[PDB]
Amino acid sequence: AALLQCTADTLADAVLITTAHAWQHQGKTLFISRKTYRIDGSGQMAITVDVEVASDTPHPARIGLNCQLAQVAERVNWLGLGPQENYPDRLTAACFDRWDLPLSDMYTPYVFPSENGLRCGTRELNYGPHQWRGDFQFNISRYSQQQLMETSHRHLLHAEEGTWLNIDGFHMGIGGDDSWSPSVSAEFQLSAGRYHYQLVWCQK
Amino acid sequence: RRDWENPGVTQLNRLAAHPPFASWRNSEEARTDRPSQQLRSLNGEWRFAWFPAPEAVPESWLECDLPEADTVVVPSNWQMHGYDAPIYTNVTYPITVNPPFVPTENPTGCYSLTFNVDESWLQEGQTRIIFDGVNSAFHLWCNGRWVGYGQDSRLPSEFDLSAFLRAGENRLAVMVLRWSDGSYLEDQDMWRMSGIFRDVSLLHKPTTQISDFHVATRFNDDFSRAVLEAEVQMCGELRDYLRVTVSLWQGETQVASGTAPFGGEIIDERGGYADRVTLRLNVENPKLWSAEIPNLYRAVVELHTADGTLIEAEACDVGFREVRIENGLLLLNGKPLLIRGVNRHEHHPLHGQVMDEQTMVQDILLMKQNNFNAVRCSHYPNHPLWYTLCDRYGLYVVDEANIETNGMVPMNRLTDDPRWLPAMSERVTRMVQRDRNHPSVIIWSLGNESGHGANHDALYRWIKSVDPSRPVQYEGGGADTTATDIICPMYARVDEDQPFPAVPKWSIKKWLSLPGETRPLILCEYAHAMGNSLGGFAKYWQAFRQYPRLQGGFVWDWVDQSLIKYDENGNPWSAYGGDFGDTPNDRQFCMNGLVFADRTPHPALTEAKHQQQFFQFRLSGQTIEVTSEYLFRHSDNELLHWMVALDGKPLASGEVPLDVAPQGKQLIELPELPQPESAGQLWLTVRVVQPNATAWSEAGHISAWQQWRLAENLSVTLPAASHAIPHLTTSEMDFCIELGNKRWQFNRQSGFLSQMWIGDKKQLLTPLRDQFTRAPLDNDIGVSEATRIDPNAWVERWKAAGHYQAEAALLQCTADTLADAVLITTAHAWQHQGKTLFISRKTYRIDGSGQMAITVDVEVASDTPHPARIGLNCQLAQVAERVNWLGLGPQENYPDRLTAACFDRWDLPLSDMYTPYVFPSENGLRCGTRELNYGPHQWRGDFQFNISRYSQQQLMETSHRHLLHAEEGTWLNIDGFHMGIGGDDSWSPSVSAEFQLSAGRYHYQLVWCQK
Ligand SMILES: CC(C)S[C@@H]1O[C@H](CO)[C@H](O)[C@H](O)[C@H]1O
Ligand SMILES: CC(C)S[C@@H]1O[C@H](CO)[C@H](O)[C@H](O)[C@H]1O
Ligand SMILES: [Mg+2]
Ligand SMILES: [Mg+2]
Ligand SMILES: [Mg+2]
Ligand code: NA
Ligand code: NA
Ligand code: NA
Ligand code: NA
Ligand code: NA
Ligand code: NA
Repeated sequence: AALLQCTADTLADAVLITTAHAWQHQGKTLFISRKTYRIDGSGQMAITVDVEVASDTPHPARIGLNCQLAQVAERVNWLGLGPQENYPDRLTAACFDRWDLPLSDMYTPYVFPSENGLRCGTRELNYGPHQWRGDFQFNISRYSQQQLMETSHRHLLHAEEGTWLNIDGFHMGIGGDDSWSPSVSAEFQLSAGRYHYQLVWCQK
Repeated sequence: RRDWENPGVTQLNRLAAHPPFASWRNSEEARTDRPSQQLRSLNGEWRFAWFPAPEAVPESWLECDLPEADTVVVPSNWQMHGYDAPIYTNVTYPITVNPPFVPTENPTGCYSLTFNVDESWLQEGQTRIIFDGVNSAFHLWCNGRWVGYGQDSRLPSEFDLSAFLRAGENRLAVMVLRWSDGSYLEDQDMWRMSGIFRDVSLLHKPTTQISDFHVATRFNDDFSRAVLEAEVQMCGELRDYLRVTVSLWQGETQVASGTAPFGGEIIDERGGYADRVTLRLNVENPKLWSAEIPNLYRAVVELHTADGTLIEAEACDVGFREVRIENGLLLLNGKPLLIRGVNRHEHHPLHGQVMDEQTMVQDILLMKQNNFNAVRCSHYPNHPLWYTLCDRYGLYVVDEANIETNGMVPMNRLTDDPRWLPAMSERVTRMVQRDRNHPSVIIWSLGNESGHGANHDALYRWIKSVDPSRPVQYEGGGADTTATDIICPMYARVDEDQPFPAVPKWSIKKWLSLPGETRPLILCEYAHAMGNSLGGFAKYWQAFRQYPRLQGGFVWDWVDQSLIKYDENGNPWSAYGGDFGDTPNDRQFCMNGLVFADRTPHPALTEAKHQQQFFQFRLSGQTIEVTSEYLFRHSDNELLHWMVALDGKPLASGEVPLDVAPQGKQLIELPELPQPESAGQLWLTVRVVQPNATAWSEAGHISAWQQWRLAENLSVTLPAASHAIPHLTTSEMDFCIELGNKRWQFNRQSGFLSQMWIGDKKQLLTPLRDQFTRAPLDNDIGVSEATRIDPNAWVERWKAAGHYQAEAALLQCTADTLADAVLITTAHAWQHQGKTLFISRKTYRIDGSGQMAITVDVEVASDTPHPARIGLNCQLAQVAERVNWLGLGPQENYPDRLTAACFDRWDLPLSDMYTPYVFPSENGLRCGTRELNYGPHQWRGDFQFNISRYSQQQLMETSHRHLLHAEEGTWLNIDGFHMGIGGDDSWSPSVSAEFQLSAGRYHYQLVWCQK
């Protein structure tokens, strides 16, 4: 990320932080992310994200945010598609309802490790003291995308401190018509160019 | 007798049908197709009188001109002369259904003519008169004596007047009935008119004459050899001395000829035809006819004596082509066709159903220029000249019998009834007898919308037996009956099934593979172009290209059937059903064309041209792959032009000669490119241009195009620090923002931007407000009507849900001053009867730069019908001359109808941003727009827009374009999203799901900045 702008403003009943970032590679701008974080008197933080993706870069795997939480809670509760892992082109079996599972169940132990455990069409997610609201897809677990990507076998995965949360506005299909040539269908590729999403983060 | 109320009598004393004759008495004239002194036109001024019923016609009329008659032009439709009203009804018959009777009040046209006949014509030979088209039935008298009667409004009726004429002056009397039992088989969806509407002529033939002739052409496997066979029949006295000679010419060169006395081969135990003979000519490497290269030869048939004295000659254009269905595919000269067709009715806004050469030529040229290669004579045999033009300019034709009994219950009531077979049979047989020698006719059709009856099966088999050279098709009864060689549905969808009982309309892709099915599929009608339509057109093309057995289709239809009427100011205006007092009527359903009545294009036309292109393209790095869809010709009148532009700014362009074989490819390597000196999206646009003029196109004609996005450079450079900061003034009723000479006012009671100033000049006539509806298109209304609502129609869903009546309730309106800007926040709910339909949350950020940034986030209740659009609208105080945008264009384009439009910088007069559909509706949208300029205003973002002098309200309350009146200022509709327009049909919801606004949550943002 290359910071482009970072400002803070005081509102009648809130504080407004505006940011803008660029991700580049060898001088090419791949993505631009513009956000606002509005913190009001109720303790709620409303994050608005507007992203641009260069039309000529390969459509990205996802459009979201991530962070490592200090908290390690026992359960995961959400209002969205479940209870099992589901992806945009693999979610017809999942039902929209209130789901509550132990944390470990939010991780799928594929022998060869990868991105996993996403849940789509979620409107509310609760973990420990935290609560996220909006319309997003998410995964939660003790393994970072970095570790998963670097470990060839599930038995060698190690829980990291805390919990990794990947909350996405958009996520690419997983495909599978075959596993030797690109199989994700156009309609599940993130090729819109401009994407918008919003999340509210709060406590309890 | 009341012959017009008896389907057992369709003519009295009428001569047999045959192919076009001219009775030349000079071979060279026949060869060159020059006018024949033996074929005279009687078109021109005639005498005419109108009566309410046949019983009111005075007998004196038979021998003497009625003083009260008028002199009028013939051919003509009398309704077009104001004698009575033309009637527009679609399915329901214009008369009480009570076959075979017609109303007692039956408008009767009494036509007459006094003309001269040369003595030479009567000293020898036979003089007949020919009525190419009389609607719907008539009796004929000559010199006061009764001659005969005829039915079938769309085929010539011929009568021998040899015994009735005298040298010098003679008087014809023709009593034309508007309604007859033939009207039961004439229920096509078009204006119901009457009169002597096709040519009238006199033909002189010798007593001993060529009475008929049939030309057939067969070939070897690869079409490098052919055999032309001509069967010729004679009437008159057989003499051993008679001979027939058939010669074939290519240009001025005679390539083959054969001569024989009459006397055909043995046919059965009783012998053969002594009055016939068939000549067979070999043709090596014939030049084949196709719509791509309509090569023609001339066959001349001479009847003469052995000593060589000519008796008479006939002749026709011959096109060497084979039509056959094999292994499921319709082949032409052994290659599979891809029909880029259109249905075309014979319609003229001024002249009604009378057709003229100039109009026909204009139609053919526009069709070809727009990539059509075929036409269906919906739904009757056409004026004879039509076939000659299609043979010479090159179009595949479906010739269709004049049989349509749509308004019967059930549809096949008459067609399954044997008492109706005879009337039906002549409508089929007489067509074939007349048109079987035209190369352009490649398929025969049994008629239209008359269910499926046993009569159809009989006639299907008759044609197969008499003319094996052309497939036979018929859609009635489910489009795949035993009476069709082609699955030829009307309005079947690409992917969606419509499982109607008894006559389902399956998805075309699914239809081909039904168990046991093997035929090709070509839609007889699809993409109903009524008003703002052709949404989903590209969907059909993609499928036709991917499935071999999907061989295309015929769009419905070519031209709007509107008629001219004149206002109080004598200003002509376009009229539709009901405008002539006709009732019941089908209102705007008579207007479904790609072009307006005067042949001006509707926007859908370009979508069709683009989808029907004959060259396909692919882009790989710097290589462009061009593939030809021509089956027979090389691209020998084509060059490729390419242009690279950065956000509309030209950067580079070139041309490359195209040399592609039919169905071949060519790879063109593009030049290394300079770099764009700045941020933006680079786009590549290519076009195929024909440098040379052709018989149907001008030099420089653009036949195909395509664009792609190349590199894009995202803008990351921060603008410049503005040195001014806007100021907010708060009052009880408003929030006002001032930035030097500019001001913006937000009303606190409404929650909207109510006024804007540049100096002291107010910019708005109406506040900027959200808009979620549109003035309904014809496809949104479908067959719904006030007196009979169709609750499933989109318009009725929206109406019932209150979308049109919804009122905005303000939820919130606040003002915040930022460091360098003022921030207005609002929220509104649109409710109806207690239900919240939509919620709009917005922010307006105004900074030192004078730009107003608007963000919009809308929630739409999942249970309310998906809205027509999600946008804003306002009435601007300014009226400017031009409209300039960076987006899709230049013509009107919608989400499901935008493939033809290209992304570039466009600039047009404001009036061209309005599409004048006869029945007004939302129109003129342009999509994928990043910048819009109008007067001192500039809007940037990624939206769809329309701009004009008419509000959506006016458009929806005005039923005829001529009654529209420019409002003050300019109405601007800017949409973050807009629903598709549909058009698979105009009677049931046809907007595909992917083009419906069903996301639930929508986000868009715009920046408005001015001078
Ligand atoms: C309105 C439908 C019930 S019938 C529909 O009407 C159309 C109107 O242009 C065309 O005439 C079609 O051929 C006919 O099938
Ligand atoms: C004579 C050519 C047009 S086709 C010619 O017809 C022959 C029968 O006459 C045979 O069928 C040959 O195989 C065929 O090539
Ligand atoms: Mg009759
Ligand atoms: Mg009909
Ligand atoms: Mg395109
Ligand atoms: Na891995
Ligand atoms: Na095909
Ligand atoms: Na009506
Ligand atoms: Na119609
Ligand atoms: Na060329
Ligand atoms: Na209207």
